[PDB]
Amino acid sequence: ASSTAHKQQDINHLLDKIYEDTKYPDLQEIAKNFNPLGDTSMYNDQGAAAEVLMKELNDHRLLEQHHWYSLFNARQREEALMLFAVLNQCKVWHCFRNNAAYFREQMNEGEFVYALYVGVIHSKLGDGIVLPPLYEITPHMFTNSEVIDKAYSAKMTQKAGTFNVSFTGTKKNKEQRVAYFGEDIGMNIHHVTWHMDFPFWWQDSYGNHLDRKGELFFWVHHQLTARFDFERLSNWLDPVDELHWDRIIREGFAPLTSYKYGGEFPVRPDNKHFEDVDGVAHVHDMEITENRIYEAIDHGYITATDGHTIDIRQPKGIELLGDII
Amino acid sequence: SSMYSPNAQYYGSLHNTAHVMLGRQGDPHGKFNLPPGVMEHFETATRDPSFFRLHKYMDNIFKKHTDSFPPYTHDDLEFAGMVVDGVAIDGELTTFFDEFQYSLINAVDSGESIEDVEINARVHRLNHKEFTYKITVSNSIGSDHLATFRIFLCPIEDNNGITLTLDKERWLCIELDKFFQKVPSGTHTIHRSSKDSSVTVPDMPSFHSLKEQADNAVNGGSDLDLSAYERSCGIPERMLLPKSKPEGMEFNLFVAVTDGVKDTEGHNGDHDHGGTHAQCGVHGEAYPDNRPLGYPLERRIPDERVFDGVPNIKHVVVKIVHHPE
Ligand SMILES: [Cu+2]
Ligand SMILES: [Cu+2]
Ligand SMILES: [O]
Ligand SMILES: [O]
Repeated sequence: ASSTAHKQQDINHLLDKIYEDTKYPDLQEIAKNFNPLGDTSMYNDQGAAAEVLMKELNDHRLLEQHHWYSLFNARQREEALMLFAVLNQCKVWHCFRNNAAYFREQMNEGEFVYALYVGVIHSKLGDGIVLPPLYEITPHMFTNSEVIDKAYSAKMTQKAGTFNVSFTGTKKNKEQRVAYFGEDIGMNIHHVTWHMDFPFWWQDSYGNHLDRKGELFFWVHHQLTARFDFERLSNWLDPVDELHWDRIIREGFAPLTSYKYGGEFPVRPDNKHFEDVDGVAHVHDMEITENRIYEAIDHGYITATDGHTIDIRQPKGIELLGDII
Repeated sequence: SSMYSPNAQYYGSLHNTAHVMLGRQGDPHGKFNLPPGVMEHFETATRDPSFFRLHKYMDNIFKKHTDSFPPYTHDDLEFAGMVVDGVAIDGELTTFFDEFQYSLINAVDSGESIEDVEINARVHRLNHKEFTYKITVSNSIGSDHLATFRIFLCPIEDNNGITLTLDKERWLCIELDKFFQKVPSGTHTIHRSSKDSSVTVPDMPSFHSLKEQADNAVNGGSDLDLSAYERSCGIPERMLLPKSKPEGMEFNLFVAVTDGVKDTEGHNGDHDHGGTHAQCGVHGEAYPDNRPLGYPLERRIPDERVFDGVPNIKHVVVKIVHHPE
């Protein structure tokens, strides 16, 4: 029941054809009849997390299915983490499986996929499971619009096919020379999995501490940056400049990619100045935040909420900077 | 900043870095193989007009601090029993340009075994005629007292013909002299020659003159009183006065006579302080004047009545005429 074979098959089934109601009769039956609140002894918190999520569901406060999802959207992230919190409290696999099946059919698919992945990664119940590659679970997030269009045409015409992916832009765009780095599907899996392993929303009340996370955050991104610059050097290009909030972003981008639901990803023109983003931040807020971080660095200490100093002139200083940055 | 800075990691080095920032604006990215700018050497920095824009900027930083203190009171400023009865000058205040020569021999390449030839530059330089201050004081204490004589030249009007208040003059005033002298009981006239200013030093002796004097002593044996030359730090004597105009300009000559016993406490009054202690201090000794630099003009003077009520402070109108060729 909780053998590796059954848990793996359950996860495979839950992630199969994620944009449609489940086609597996056993999962259909669970989603119809299981009650996340029916027996709260299955949870290490006696049902607190399930109560939170069920109240949001019953009050019609959750993001609808067939809608874009972004982990950087505060409310959508909070909704995905409500499901993660339920899965994380499950004592045994049948709780994990049944809640996953129940909420798969109620919740936005992007939120669901995210919660199930981090639930598997951060629960002991997920030990031994191999998560399918996200580029086959949500291929729109890893595949350009031209190839997706060819897939839609194959499906409309009921014909199989294999379609070649090319890079975006043209040869006139020198940045295309290094598209094989940031568009590589495995490099993108590396990146999302690092953040799934070391999420910025992690709280140790979820079960365990993530050792040196803030320093690993610095290091993994330093390595992405240094590796990209090595590809630029390999292709007769100069190193990337750094962004600054008061200077133009020289290199624009046309993704030529689309969401499954939500439309095409937006383009950014060349040589644009940063503008304030309504509901996110003013450009000036970013500059102030940057200044405050540099104040801590140049002071040698981070300032606590009550004004006391937290020394960063020690080996953990870089980690604490990762935490606040 | 200097190595005396308590916190260079945080406060950096505003002024020295600004010298380089300015100096490098002709080649800020090192594309052109240009050497450092004139601002990157103390020999040359004042040749650049931007020197004075940078240093006014810096001066205003200091001024925010000095302006933050409470204005001096009558009791702060009064040298009890010491009144300046009059201030006058023996000799007209006259500026002119004359000619000065120096050798270029070190700039040219010689040798080996080929003789040298005399090669000189002739420059036109500001100069002024000799004068002597006549400062009449009355010491109405029954004892001789050490006094500090502080002499400033202040503008009366700006370039628009607008009469300046004392508060608007004080930061524009230039130091002309500072000296310590015992004032005997009674009414006496203090004489001070322009040549003896503690702000200025004479023109440097030429390299040729130094060689001749040193060679004449070594080849023979003669103890020359080399303890004659001032120092090389100090406003050149020839530049003591502003150029002024051929039609003449009027200025305020400001004299403050302060308690020399308190001003020199810890450094004696009868001691020799050299010829340039006002801005260049005393070689190998502590600075001989305990007062803030710029005393008593370095704090705000919102109420001119305060200064007018202090008998040991007096200013008089003097005229400086430029004599063109
Ligand atoms: Cu990242
Ligand atoms: Cu300077
Ligand atoms: O300077
Ligand atoms: O300087």
